Amino acid sequence: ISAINWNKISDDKDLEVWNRLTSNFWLPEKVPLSNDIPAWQTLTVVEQQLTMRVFTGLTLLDTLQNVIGAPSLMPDALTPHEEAVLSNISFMEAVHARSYSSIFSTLCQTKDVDAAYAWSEENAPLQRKAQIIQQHYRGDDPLKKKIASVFLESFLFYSGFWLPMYFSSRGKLTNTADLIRLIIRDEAVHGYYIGYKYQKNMEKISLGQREELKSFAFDLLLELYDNELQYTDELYAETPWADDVKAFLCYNANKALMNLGYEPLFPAEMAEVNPAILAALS
Amino acid sequence: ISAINWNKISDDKDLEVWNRLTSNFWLPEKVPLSNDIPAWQTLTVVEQQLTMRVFTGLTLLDTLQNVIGAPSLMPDALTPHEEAVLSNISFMEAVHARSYSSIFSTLCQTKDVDAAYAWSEENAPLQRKAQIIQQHYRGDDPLKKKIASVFLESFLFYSGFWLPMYFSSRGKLTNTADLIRLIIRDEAVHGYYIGYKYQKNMEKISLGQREELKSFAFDLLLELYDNELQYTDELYAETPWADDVKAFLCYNANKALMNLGYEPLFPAEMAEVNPAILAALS
Amino acid sequence: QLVYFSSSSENTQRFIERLGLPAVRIPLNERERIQVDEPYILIVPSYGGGGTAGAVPRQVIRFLNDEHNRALLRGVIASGNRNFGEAYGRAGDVIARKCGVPWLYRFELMGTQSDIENVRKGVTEFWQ
Amino acid sequence: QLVYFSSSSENTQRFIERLGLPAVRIPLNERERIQVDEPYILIVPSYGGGGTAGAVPRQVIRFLNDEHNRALLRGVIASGNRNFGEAYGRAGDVIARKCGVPWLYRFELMGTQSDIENVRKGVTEFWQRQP
Ligand SMILES: Cc1cc2nc3c(=O)[nH]c(=O)nc-3n(C[C@H](O)[C@H](O)[C@H](O)COP(=O)(O)O)c2cc1C
Ligand SMILES: Cc1cc2nc3c(=O)[nH]c(=O)nc-3n(C[C@H](O)[C@H](O)[C@H](O)COP(=O)(O)O)c2cc1C
Ligand SMILES: [Mn+2]
Ligand SMILES: [Mn+2]
Ligand SMILES: [Mn+2]
Ligand SMILES: [Mn+2]
Repeated sequence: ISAINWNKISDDKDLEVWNRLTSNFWLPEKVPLSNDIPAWQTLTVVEQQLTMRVFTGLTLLDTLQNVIGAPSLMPDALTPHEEAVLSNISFMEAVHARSYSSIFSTLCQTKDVDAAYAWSEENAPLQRKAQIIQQHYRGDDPLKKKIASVFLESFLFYSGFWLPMYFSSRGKLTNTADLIRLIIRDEAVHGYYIGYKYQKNMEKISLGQREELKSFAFDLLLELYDNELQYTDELYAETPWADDVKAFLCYNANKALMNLGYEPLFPAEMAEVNPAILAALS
Repeated sequence: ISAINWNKISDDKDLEVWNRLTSNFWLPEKVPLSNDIPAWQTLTVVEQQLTMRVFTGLTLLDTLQNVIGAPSLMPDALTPHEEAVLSNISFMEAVHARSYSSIFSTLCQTKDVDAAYAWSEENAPLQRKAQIIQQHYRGDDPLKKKIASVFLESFLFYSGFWLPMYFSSRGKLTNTADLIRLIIRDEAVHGYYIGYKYQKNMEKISLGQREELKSFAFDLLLELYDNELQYTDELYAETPWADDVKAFLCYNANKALMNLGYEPLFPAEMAEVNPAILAALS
Repeated sequence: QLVYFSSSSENTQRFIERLGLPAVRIPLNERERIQVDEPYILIVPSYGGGGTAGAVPRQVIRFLNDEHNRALLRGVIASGNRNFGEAYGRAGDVIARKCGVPWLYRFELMGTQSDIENVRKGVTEFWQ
Repeated sequence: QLVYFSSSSENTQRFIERLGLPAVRIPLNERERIQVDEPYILIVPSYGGGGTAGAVPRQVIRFLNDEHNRALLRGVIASGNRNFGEAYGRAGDVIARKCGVPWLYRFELMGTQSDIENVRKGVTEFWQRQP
């Protein structure tokens, strides 16, 4: 092992991303979540149940990102600085996961939280998604790991992220929304960086191997997409919001593809997002 | 993979240490290192060379901690919360290593820095120390990894940490000293938690195995100690300071032992630190 | 005409390639510089802040504080990511105010077919 | 007599063991509370800040703000780690200022042999100068 030297950067992007991610450090304690309690009370039982089921699902997936996802990328690092950035990314996945417990602690009743956790264990789409992603992380193909990671958090998570953005547009749970925006800001950069490194890795494989991987990426995408539509149906069952969530998924799927250097797949008509949701993002 | 729940803590220490470590987050950019330039310019060439050799040595070892050390503990975690804490620890080792480059960039000449890295590469005691520690991290005994980790950073690092504390006692390199105190504050908690977990792990094994680990630990301590006296001799050879460095080493060795649940071994005579160095800590 | 910058990640480059309109790239290499002779719209990504804090890349600053180049600027399009919130497309905003030219459009990453279509239409109508 | 607190990590417990003097432990379980009958020195580790944000463990706060126990407090010894800088042994400073008793000693982790000898001598002499 050789001493890392941050004054001998091989790829400028490593330093750029190191600096962006570390200077954006946050903890859920920094968000005044207790100011959401009155808003939480005004939500219907069905909305409350939805919120807890959404966040227990995200907890599983952020735990996967912390324990297996980010570490699985470390042996495939091109530079020592990338390895260091991946250490940050992994730790921030633990922060993301922890933050959902922060929401539960502040706003929710233990028994209901535990029921939402139980519902998540039993939900077939959620578990299939975790299984598919984990399978690629445990595989022997470094490039497929990067594809899976970008798909999970620049695309799949947005079935969950839709909800706090919706509440934000209605002026409800604005603090939980601010918390989620911090996570989304991290994940935008994670997806960018991992997708960037994906494209760097691809430069060193044959043209034929690239076309093969392109086909795989769109296959995996559509498999995960089909699964996420079902997850969305079951999550948003007692609301009229499913179609809107699905449009938001297509919009995010397109960005995840762009992170990897591929052109958007879903046409404007499938990816037309409620302007108030977009405004909630920015 | 199970979804992590921070509202179902199995061991309160996991949450205490998570809180302490994350609430203590820092980056080298937060310390005004550039304000040490006047002080640096007043140092003798001997002192400057020594400073650079100290930090290149620490850089190597903090890199080892990030890339191999902390991750090597992850599969042996007793709780999911410990896994998450270990992710923070790994990231902060990256921050520790990075911060030495921050020092070099701010204060030093590139040619001199590169010569110090070369000196470290060719320094036998340093390389022997790095070899011994990573041998244990690559072994199949989880308990010996924890011993080695505690000995490295609650003990061996202090041959290096002595120097900024000394400079601090004289009113020189005070900002660099401030930065080192942030590292030291982290390592105090790292050593405490890893040593705590070591003792938790030992509750599960036979008396015979506990006595074997005790004998191994004290023999490892003495092996590493004797090697460190040689490193100290070579590092501080152009100064009158070796004896004070060594006393500070014995003082910290006692703390490392106590982190593991063992009584201090070094008598008062050997661990009598100059009050000004102790004052530099607190 | 169009002037643009794209970093080593090439998102803005891919937008330009798919736009299909003639355009000149501000060199990635910071030591190289370019000049333009006719009026242009500038397309720039946002980068607040991986160690510089500024949302405008250094290469674009060096391009803009050439008097000849600055005088021929007429409008700015910004790329970035909505997930940056209030900072989405911030580079266009900074340039818009500093130079006193309109901030014309905002798009994400390499741009959708809608973005390509919108810019194509916007550019033609602007110069007329 | 001596009263002490030690968390589940038991560094302060290990100190009390080696000290060799009779002592009572403030229960680890926050719901359990104890009453003392005689004058005592309190020995407590510093914990700013993980499970409370504050320097003094909740159990010790609970023990002290029972004025029966507080009235019998005669001095405080704090443990911790020098590497915490200005916060080293903070619990002792906080308890001393709040309760109006002297901060007698400050040690690290399970204590050195010197700490044991110093505290043995210090305590014996303290009760000699006590009513
Ligand atoms: C370190 C960093 C900081 C960024 N900051 C912003 C920002 O503040 N606002 C924004 O809209 N996009 C931001 N982005 C997103 C980029 O502008 C976006 O990915 C763009 O497509 C990059 O274009 P390029 O590949 O041609 O350089 C940031 C990206 C990085 C890597
Ligand atoms: C979360 C946490 C915070 C701590 N804060 C301080 C502190 O502020 N000052 C100090 O001297 N020691 C501090 N310590 C060190 C402990 O006081 C020290 O390890 C002590 O020996 C623990 O005693 P115990 O095992 O009996 O509970 C802290 C330890 C932890 C785990
Ligand atoms: Mn995440
Ligand atoms: Mn991520
Ligand atoms: Mn370290
Ligand atoms: Mn450490």
